[PDB]
Amino acid sequence: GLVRVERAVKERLSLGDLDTLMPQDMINAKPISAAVKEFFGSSQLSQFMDQ
Amino acid sequence: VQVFTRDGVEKDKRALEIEEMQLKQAKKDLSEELQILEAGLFSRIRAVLVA
Amino acid sequence: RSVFPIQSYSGNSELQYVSYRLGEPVFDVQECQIRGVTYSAPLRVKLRLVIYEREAPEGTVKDIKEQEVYMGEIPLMTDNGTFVINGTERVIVSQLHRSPGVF
Amino acid sequence: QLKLLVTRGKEQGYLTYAEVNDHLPEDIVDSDQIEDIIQMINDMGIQVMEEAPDADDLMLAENTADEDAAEAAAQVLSSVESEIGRTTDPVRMYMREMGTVELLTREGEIDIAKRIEDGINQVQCSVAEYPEAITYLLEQYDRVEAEEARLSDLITGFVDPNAENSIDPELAREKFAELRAQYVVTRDTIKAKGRSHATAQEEILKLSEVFKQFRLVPKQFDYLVNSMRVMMDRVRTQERLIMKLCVEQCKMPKKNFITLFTGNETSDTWFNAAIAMNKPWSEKLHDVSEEVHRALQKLQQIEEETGLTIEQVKDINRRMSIGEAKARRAKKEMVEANLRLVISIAKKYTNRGLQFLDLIQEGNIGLMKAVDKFEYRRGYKFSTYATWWIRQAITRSIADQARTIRIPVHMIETINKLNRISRQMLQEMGREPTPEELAERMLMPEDKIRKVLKISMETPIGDDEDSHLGIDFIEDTTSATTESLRAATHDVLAGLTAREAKVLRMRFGIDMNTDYTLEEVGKQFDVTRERIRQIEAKALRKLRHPSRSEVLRSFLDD
Amino acid sequence: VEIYRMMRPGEPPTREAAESLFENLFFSEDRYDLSAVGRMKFNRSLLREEI
Repeated sequence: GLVRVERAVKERLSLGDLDTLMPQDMINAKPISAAVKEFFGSSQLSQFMDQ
Repeated sequence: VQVFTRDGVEKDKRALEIEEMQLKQAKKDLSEELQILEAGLFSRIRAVLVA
Repeated sequence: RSVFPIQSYSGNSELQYVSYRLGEPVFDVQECQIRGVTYSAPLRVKLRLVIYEREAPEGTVKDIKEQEVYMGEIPLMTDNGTFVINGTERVIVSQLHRSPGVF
Repeated sequence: QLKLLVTRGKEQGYLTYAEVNDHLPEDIVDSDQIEDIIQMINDMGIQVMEEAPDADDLMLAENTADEDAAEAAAQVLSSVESEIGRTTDPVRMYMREMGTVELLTREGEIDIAKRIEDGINQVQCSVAEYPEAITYLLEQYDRVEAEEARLSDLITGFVDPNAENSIDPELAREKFAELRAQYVVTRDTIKAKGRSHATAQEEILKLSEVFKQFRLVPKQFDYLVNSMRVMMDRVRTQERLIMKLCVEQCKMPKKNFITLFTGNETSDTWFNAAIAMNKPWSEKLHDVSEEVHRALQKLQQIEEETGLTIEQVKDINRRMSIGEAKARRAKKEMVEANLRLVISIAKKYTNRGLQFLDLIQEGNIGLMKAVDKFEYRRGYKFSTYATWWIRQAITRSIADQARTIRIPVHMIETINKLNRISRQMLQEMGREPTPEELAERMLMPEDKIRKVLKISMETPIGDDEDSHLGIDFIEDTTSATTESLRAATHDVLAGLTAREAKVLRMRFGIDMNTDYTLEEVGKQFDVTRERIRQIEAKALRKLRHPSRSEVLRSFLDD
Repeated sequence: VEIYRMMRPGEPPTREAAESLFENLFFSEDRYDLSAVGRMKFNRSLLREEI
């Protein structure tokens, strides 16, 4: 995931005068919430436990 | 029984009575816990004195 | 540690790293059924930036900046060895695979 | 694949026969096809093979073509396209299709723009020459000032002078006096001394000089060119028909029409000469000539409609299309010259957005409005033009296009302002999102933002929002239920107290087809006054007994 | 170049990408790993002595 989805960060890191910009300014936050919450809830091996 | 909403709407009457159903338990238990706690802690100070 | 520091291909910037973190929870297992939301907390990461002499030949470095940023979420686990996910104990089964390399 | 062979051959100005295997088209195998297709490889690239020259290089300089205008310079599309890999993607074929253009940028596409203008600004010189076109040009304005008191209509959306926009209202009005003066002489001095015989050609030329400033909106311009295309085909339909009648009626093929028509076009004079020829076909005309005069008299009835002669149509309407051949080669060639810049912008947005492909081809249509409005006459570059206009054509290609739903665009991309702002929320409140934080980040109340979000996501069943209550549906398709609530309220409010049973129907539309104030109601209540209105509300306190609606409530439900 | 064809039939074999297309099967930032565990199994199934 760290080598397939980071595109806007990996792109826009090339362009700014980073003496006056910061190690944060383009990091999206939506996807790695649900995609790691629900890696335990809808993943190929993460069924409802046999309670 | 539960009721939920977008948070700026503080919660509906059937949840606001259940607030006082859940609060009763902690309101009581913390009033026992504080006594259970100091009946240990001050009993250690009391033991150092009894020595 | 397999991707960062991203010292950029453009040769003018670098997105450095120090380590991960987990913190800042709000739900607990009771709310993770009664409400239902997955028992989880934010993945946050220590990141940095450094830039060099543009103009001189005796100091080698000129700027240094460092912080944390968000980079995702992580589910949480009990003493009982369980997890709570959409109202329910949804739980990962381990795999038995051909060992990586060659066969 | 092909491009390797043809490009290195043209760079070399020469290509040896066997170099078809040194720079091979990585495509095909057609070894015996070579011995004739070599022909159009040589009239624009000639070379052959022997042991060694010593002083013999010059051969190209007496034996080769001179402009690479449209021929094997572009029909080579088929011979580079021909091997698309049978199952593999549109994200491959475009790489073969751009086997045409490499990188004509930074001055080559500026020369395409120079060649647009020796198109358009030279078609102008023949608008100024075809005597009907310069008439319909002024008929554009003479259709509208003619009614004694006007300001807009066809006065607006016209005049439109790219005199590098350097005019005022009176210099704009002078466009109908200056050019009108050059016109009203030339319009008939084309018949003084002869069509272009001495000074008639100079008069045409000076009208064609002033009209160089009459460079116009692409559709006011193309209206005048379409007028010249249609007025050409008034003659070309008649030629196309009468040549067919030389076969069909006369048995006199292609060349023999041209042999007789094209030096006295105007009338049945040349057709009567076609009888006078004799030969069995011409001999047949002595008992069918009437049926040809019944058609050729409507080539004559075009000169009779205008004061033209076909002597003008022979050259002017071709001079038009010599300008069009530049203007619309260049307004094609300019799109071709930029087909790569469309990928590098569009492919950013194709990032799963809807598909990896389709936005590029919508950018290739945004590029049409860009090529039409390319104001290089400000100074700026087509790179910046694409970064604005073609980028937002690429954006809109899946913003509201190809969706389930579509709205005025401020109310589309505002939903995406909120998703853009959420990049703070998810790390500053920083555990889950909360609209309560978005309210400070937008300085606005949640519901006047929910104005959009209540309906613009995929639209609930809101029939015509709420206005469907008062629209076209007020016909018996709804009002039969009104004529049921009215019945039930008419029942109860006529069993109630002998006085009180009037009042408690007034103001808002309850019981009558005009639910009056005092005058016609007090005269049916008698004795006293505005108890006539107060008892519409009195019911709240001794009609308190909630059973008092036991026969009223069904009309939410029928 | 023939390996570029084996992933892109009917498309020009862009010289430098013909090398990347193959070498990035085994050396890309995104597209290859074994862990130390899989390098150990690789060396083990080849009877190496390189620890």
